Amino acid sequence: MLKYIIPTIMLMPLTWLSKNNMIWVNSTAHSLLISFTSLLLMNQFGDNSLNFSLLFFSDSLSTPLLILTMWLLPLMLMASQHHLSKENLTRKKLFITMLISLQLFLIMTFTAMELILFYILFEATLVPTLIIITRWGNQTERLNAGLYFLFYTLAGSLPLLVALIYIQNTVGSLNFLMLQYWVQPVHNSWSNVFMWLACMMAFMVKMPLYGLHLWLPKAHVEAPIAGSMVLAAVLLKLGGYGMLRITLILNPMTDFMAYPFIMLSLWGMIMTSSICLRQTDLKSLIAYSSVSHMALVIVAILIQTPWSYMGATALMIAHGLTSSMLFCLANSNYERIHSRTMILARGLQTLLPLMATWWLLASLTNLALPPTINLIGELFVVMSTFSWSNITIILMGVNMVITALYSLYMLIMTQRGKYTYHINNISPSFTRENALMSLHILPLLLLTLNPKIILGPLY
Amino acid sequence: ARQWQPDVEWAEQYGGAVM
Amino acid sequence: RWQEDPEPEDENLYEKNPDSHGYDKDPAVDIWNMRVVFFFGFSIVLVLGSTFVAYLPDYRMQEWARREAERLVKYREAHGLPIMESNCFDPSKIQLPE
Amino acid sequence: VVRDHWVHVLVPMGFVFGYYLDRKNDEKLTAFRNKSLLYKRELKPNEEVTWK
Amino acid sequence: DSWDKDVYPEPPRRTPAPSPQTSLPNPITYLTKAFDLLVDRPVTLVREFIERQHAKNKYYYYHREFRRVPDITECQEKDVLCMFEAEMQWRRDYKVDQEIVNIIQERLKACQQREGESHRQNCAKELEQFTQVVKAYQDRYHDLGAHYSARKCLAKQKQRMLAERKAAKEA
Amino acid sequence: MNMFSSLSLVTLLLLTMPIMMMSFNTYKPSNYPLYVKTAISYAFITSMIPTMMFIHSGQELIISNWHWLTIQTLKLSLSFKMDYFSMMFIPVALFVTWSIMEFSMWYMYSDPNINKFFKYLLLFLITMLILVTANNLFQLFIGWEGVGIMSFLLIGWWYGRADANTAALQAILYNRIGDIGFILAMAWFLTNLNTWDLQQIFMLNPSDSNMPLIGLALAATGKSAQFGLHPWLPSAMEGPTPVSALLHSSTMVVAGIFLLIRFYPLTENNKYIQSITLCLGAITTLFTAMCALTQNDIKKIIAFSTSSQLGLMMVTIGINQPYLAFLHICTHAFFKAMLFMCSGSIIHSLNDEQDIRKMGGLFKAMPFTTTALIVGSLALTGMPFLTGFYSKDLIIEAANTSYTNAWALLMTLIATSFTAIYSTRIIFFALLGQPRFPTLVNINENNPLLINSIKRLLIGSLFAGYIISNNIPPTTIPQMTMPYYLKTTALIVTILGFILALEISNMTKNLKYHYPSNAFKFSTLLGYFPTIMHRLAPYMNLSMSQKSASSLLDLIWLEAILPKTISLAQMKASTLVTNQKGLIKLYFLSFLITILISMILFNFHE
Amino acid sequence: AYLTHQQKVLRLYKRALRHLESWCIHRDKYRYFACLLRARFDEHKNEKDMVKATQLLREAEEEFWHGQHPQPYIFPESPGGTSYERYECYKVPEWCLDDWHPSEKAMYPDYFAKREQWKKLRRESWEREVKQLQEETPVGGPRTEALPPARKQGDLPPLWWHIVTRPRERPM
Ligand SMILES: CCCCCCCCCCCCO[C@@H]1O[C@H](CO)[C@@H](O[C@H]2O[C@H](CO)[C@@H](O)[C@H](O)[C@H]2O)[C@H](O)[C@H]1O
Ligand SMILES: CCCCCCCCCCCCO[C@@H]1O[C@H](CO)[C@@H](O[C@H]2O[C@H](CO)[C@@H](O)[C@H](O)[C@H]2O)[C@H](O)[C@H]1O
Ligand SMILES: CCCCCCCCCCCCO[C@@H]1O[C@H](CO)[C@@H](O[C@H]2O[C@H](CO)[C@@H](O)[C@H](O)[C@H]2O)[C@H](O)[C@H]1O
Ligand SMILES: CCCCCCCCCCCCO[C@@H]1O[C@H](CO)[C@@H](O[C@H]2O[C@H](CO)[C@@H](O)[C@H](O)[C@H]2O)[C@H](O)[C@H]1O
Ligand SMILES: CCCCCCCCCCCCO[C@@H]1O[C@H](CO)[C@@H](O[C@H]2O[C@H](CO)[C@@H](O)[C@H](O)[C@H]2O)[C@H](O)[C@H]1O
Ligand SMILES: CCCCCCCCCCCCO[C@@H]1O[C@H](CO)[C@@H](O[C@H]2O[C@H](CO)[C@@H](O)[C@H](O)[C@H]2O)[C@H](O)[C@H]1O
Repeated sequence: MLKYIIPTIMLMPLTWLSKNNMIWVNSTAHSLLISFTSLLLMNQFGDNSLNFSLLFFSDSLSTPLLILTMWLLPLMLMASQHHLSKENLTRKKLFITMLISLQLFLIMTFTAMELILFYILFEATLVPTLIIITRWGNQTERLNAGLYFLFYTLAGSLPLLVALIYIQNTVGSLNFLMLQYWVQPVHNSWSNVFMWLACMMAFMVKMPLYGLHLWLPKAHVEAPIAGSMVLAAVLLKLGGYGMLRITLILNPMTDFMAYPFIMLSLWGMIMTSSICLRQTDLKSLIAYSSVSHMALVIVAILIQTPWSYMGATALMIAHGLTSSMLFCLANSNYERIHSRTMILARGLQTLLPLMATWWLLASLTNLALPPTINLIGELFVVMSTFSWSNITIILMGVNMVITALYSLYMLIMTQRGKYTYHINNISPSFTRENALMSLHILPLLLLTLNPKIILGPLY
Repeated sequence: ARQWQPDVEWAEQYGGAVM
Repeated sequence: RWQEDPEPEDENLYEKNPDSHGYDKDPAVDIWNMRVVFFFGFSIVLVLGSTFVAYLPDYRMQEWARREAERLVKYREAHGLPIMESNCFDPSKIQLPE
Repeated sequence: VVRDHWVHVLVPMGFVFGYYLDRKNDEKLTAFRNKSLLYKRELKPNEEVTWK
Repeated sequence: DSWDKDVYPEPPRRTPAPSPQTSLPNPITYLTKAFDLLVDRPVTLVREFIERQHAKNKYYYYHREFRRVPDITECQEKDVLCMFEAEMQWRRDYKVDQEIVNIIQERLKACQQREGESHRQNCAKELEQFTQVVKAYQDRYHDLGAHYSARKCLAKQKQRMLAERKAAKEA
Repeated sequence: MNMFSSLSLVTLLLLTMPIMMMSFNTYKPSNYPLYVKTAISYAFITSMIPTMMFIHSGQELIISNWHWLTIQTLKLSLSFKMDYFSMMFIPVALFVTWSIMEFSMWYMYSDPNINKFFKYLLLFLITMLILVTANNLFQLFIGWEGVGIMSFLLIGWWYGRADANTAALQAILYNRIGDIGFILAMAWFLTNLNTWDLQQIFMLNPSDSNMPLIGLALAATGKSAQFGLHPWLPSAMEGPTPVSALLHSSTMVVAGIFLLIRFYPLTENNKYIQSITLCLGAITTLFTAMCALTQNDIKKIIAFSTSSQLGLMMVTIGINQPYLAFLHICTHAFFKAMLFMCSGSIIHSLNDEQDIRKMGGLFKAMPFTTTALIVGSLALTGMPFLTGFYSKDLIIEAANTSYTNAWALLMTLIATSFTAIYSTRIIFFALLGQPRFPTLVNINENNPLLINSIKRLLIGSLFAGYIISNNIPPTTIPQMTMPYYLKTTALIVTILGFILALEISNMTKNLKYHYPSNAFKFSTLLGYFPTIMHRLAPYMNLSMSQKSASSLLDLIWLEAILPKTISLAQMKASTLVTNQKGLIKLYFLSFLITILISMILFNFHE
Repeated sequence: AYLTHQQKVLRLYKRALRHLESWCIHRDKYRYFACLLRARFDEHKNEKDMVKATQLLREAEEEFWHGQHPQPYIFPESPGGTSYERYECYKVPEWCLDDWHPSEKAMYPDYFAKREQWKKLRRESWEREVKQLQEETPVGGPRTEALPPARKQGDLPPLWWHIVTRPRERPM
């Protein structure tokens, strides 16, 4: 992985040694070049994962997440450089450094072969993320949002640290390849019930699981746009990726420990979808949309079927691009009217016709219009949960209906109707804003032509 | 608007003898 | 109260630069920023990357598995053997308990 | 080398350097080169190692 | 021809010879002649040109041959080096068996379309063959879960072998 | 097979080129609508060649040209089934779309976004053809939801209108509720039969097919707007009249019936499903026709007519007559599209007036629109040997000679009489009597685009039914022996409706004032279903979203029982620890206590 | 209700005639019944007792509710009509033209020359318009939404821009 780790680090010298007026051009261009080379990770085999060294390996699960992560860095740079224009030069370079360091921790997190190396990097992403939210957020509440984000995560992570170290003691290793062959079954006992909880609660909080999700709408509403992009696109998927790996050693206890969390997700997804119908804040609506989508991922990981794992892998990638696009779309409105109130600026399709096309495409992927990968992921999950229990189609069906209602409600309220009279600073969409939107939707729609590369190890 | 920063009311939360 | 700077007005990048791409205030930097985003983003990553992905060699050996299965079905049907046996492992190599 | 374009070699060199280091790691993991049951064979007349 | 007629069998074709019972000209006859003249001939020549260039640059590719290694039954407990090879072999065979079921399914579906309204009686062999192979595939691989392995497959077989033994004991 | 397969694909590839030229800015933006209209005309020609080949020898084939994705033992390929149902529907849909597009060129002339309008109409058709030719359930689902989204964008064409946005969203709501059954059918078929391809489903022929077929019936209920999920189709009248013509004759609303037709190998063996669909169609055909008797919006009457006719097709499915239902789909497309286009001609000439109470005296003022309107009405009411007689008449005689629910048969017959009554209403009020429109007369139906587009559908409404019935192969045993009174039931109840409808219409002229009956209000207000359900369901769900889901749980209880309680406890403990006197005497006195309890209670000294 | 008694009766009369028209449809039949309905209003036209007059209004409204047409006629462009707000998607505020690219403005040199005069006329008049509203408004703010006319020559009626420059009812 050094062909990706090292050039990612070299982005830091590049940013700091760039001319004062070229920090965005240089960092954006060279982070796109790194994104290009990440496609070499798709040298995947039918039987064996791609194991580079004792430290790093890349299978079909981590490969698409790595490519999503490295694609997101250039997009985040494009999305931030407007609202950071008045920033002090050094504080602009420190902002970019926080994003580069986040990418560094992320690509190492997704390829760590040892679970305790995964834990440290998994935890290391907190610091740059927290600093972005609290230093470069705009509102007073960004400070409270930082604390909720920090302490929700740590409340779960610290038990996970104890469980992993206990697992290394008893099994002798935490290398994920070794665990595949040395895994022993988990037999019922209160001791194992809490080993199971410690291994899964840290990841449940990151997804987040319904009930434990309150940190997420706070963080999104306060984060800067680049922070919201990485939060929704990648950092949520650290929970999913971690769960997909650790469940290997939790069998067969996962048979009955899953029930309380499937119930929370199946019911929680209807509850958070319905919350979206009455949200007044556009960013908060998108945040609650992520909770509903990630509920499906939690259910799919817990029912442990080949179809559900394929569906979860596609959902994580599809959600990553769609939710990131939606936050970017809402941000472009915010940079004009400087409010997140959804009902404030209406009828924008009249004033920004092409940006209204992006709003349409983003909404269609969010409601999972076939054959988007949003629909492929969501459909595969629904097929597998139906076999788990037929009655789940009722809850899946209702969520699909409510998901369409709030997706098109967001489209209709902001883009259609009459424009707000007194709002007269809706300038024409910039090239930067249109290119940012297209760099989200075009790769998302292109992946429909070749969806096998985002279906994960069980394809 | 512009980014919020602590004002005097906020700063006085940390000027007392105790929190 | 205190001695504080008032909230500055909103700068419309189009006023000074009607051809602004929204990247930079400097028109020359603004053009270069647009060029690298479009060339490296669309012309390279999206166009070449899409072409690279389309021609990936037998991603995860799905084609070989189909060719191999054809070989086995041809052989087994000719020799009268079952297309597929219920037992994955030879039962002579297994020692049941009891 | 120019006064405007020397910073543009850092990331490309980092990739080349990382690529080089990645291949050196494979030199430490040859304990089973031409020894696995699946791929073990005889060397060709000029070959010295099945892979390097 | 292009594929193997044994793996993908097609029953011999039987086409009734035209028996026009009307004086009128048949529109399909002339459109067919136009299609051959206007579409088939130019498309055929363009292909023959391309087939000439390929014949001047003939090169080959091969179907990989995988030697057989000891399966998971012969591996000592927690011996990763032997487990790894048996595990990888079992994974390769799992993919191949998936495509075997696809081939048998493809035969079944081709028969259903080919036979039309008579498919119910004329695709009994294909249905029977499909039913048997799906039973074998289900026995090998069904209910193993996302984290399937050669070990879980073996444990499932042993459990099945035990049940068959006990019923045989009842006989 | 070379010509058959090549030609049936260019038909589909042809329709996409205007889409490709559009989104790739290689076209000639001058007269894009005529370009899109020309492409549809040529695609009709190319689709006739495969249809003739099927008519000749019954040639059918499946084309699986591209392998898209393999999920273990489920291979998904882009597949196109060119069978009986695809070869007849495609030329009919293109023929009607050819007229509608030519009609739209005149109707939408002043629309500034006419180029986008024709692009959406073309996508609307493309997604319908994907639906009709889909050979597996996933590819079919692409077309299923494509027409739904295209319908949403066209109903809400005038997006500054709040009522058009409500109608557009309402169509999605009702069709998504239907889509629960579609997903259910997919899940059952994958689980129990390990396939989504229509071939394997029919070869395996499941016996316990109650669950998958209920899912398909639920999906058909939403798409075809049967009772329970019906209100959205009349509300879909918000869209421009060309949308209504295409939405109701082809594209969307027929997909529901088509789905059930495609699965007749399963339904023909499940009597339980037949009983449900028959009752479902019978209430639908009766209720919607009952609502049309008192509607005054000319488009809402025709909208309710379509729901009534769709209910009839659902009845035909319910009596195990899938091919008659298909024939009615084809014949209905002709005169229903014409009726909508004729109403558009009237609405345009009367400066966007759609209330029949404000028309009249147009019989002579608009002669060609009047001829088409009368032909369309007679075709709809099964006049002998017009296009509507060859499907509808056979359906009724099969209905009363079958082993059927007696109530559904009686409901179906009464609705057939209601069809004549509301058809009489449109003619009597729009065309007869004295004019009731404003004084500045601008009636003008002399545009050749308007005349030609209606002229082509008028010929179809006269002969298309005769032509088709004489060319399709026979796939059943038509029932031709029956009592004289069962033979002529369709004709007589239609005539009686005409007579009664005429008497009712004449009473409006008398100088009498009557208070409305509860029955009159019930019909006018659509059985209060939209009034009650479109206030009660939105209110309860939306109120629960804010009050309980958000505030009570997310902003209160999920906060209280964890972060707010934990942080308060820590704040309390901090105060106990740190609130000290700073007195040497007290600290050392506590050292003595610590030492004593250390020895006495915990025996730390042992 | 801020409507006087006279306004309520006149409003009820109009609303009753329109619903009567929906019932009758035919113009001759409507004319016959509209005259009988008018005769009923003329019957109590001179009722000088407010208590009785108000009581007559209550019963009249009660009768209208029972007899109202469930689906009355609505003018197409009237609230609730089939063309209400049909053209809002085409109405674009005039301030959108300040953002036009110069190459777009160069296509209409004469239109944008005139537009500048209006914008010039708007700046010059604004100060006097604010002043006029300051001098005519009593302490405690206005009590009605009525606005004054201009009182001098060269003055424009205060708050005129968004009435004068509002989009055409059939813009595109
Ligand atoms: C979000 C929170 C989710 C909470 C999920 C709760 C799951 C509850 C699991 C309960 C079952 C625990 O597992 C159970 O533990 C006891 C440990 O004493 C084991 O039993 C053991 O202790 C019991 C004493 O109670 C003895 O009677 C028994 O002889 C001994 O073997 C059981 O063999 C095992 O079946
Ligand atoms: C394989 C790796 C490839 C890496 C590719 C990286 C692409 C980066 C593209 C940026 C190119 C910009 O190159 C640019 O050239 C000119 C001339 O030397 C420099 O100097 C220029 O500064 C300003 C721009 O603000 C100009 O108005 C001025 O005319 C010129 O002096 C710029 O400072 C430099 O930024
Ligand atoms: C995978 C695709 C395979 C086939 C590709 C074939 C490419 C051939 C491109 C031809 C031009 C297509 O693009 C478009 O075609 C039509 C008709 O031809 C032209 O349109 C012209 O004819 C039509 C109808 O006769 C008129 O509506 C239009 O006013 C006129 O300009 C457009 O000016 C041209 O921009
Ligand atoms: C399958 C297709 C079936 C098509 C059936 C077509 C309609 C069948 C004929 C229906 C009745 C014909 O019409 C019959 O004769 C005359 C019409 O001149 C009507 O006579 C009426 O005409 C005038 C019209 O101004 C009325 O004001 C008057 O009250 C009344 O005398 C009769 O009330 C009616 O009974
Ligand atoms: C879900 C299981 C794990 C959960 C672990 C969560 C631990 C707690 C993390 C957040 C700690 C924040 O600690 C503190 O919380 C309170 C409210 O909660 C905030 O205070 C805010 O709410 C309180 C009460 O609602 C008000 O009195 C106060 O005026 C307001 O500012 C503080 O600004 C914050 O500093
Ligand atoms: C599963 C274990 C999870 C462990 C998580 C880590 C716990 C960290 C605890 C930090 C506690 C200190 O946080 C403290 O909380 C109280 C909330 O009562 C806040 O206090 C706030 O609410 C109280 C009452 O609601 C007000 O009187 C006060 O004016 C207001 O500031 C403090 O401003 C904050 O400083």
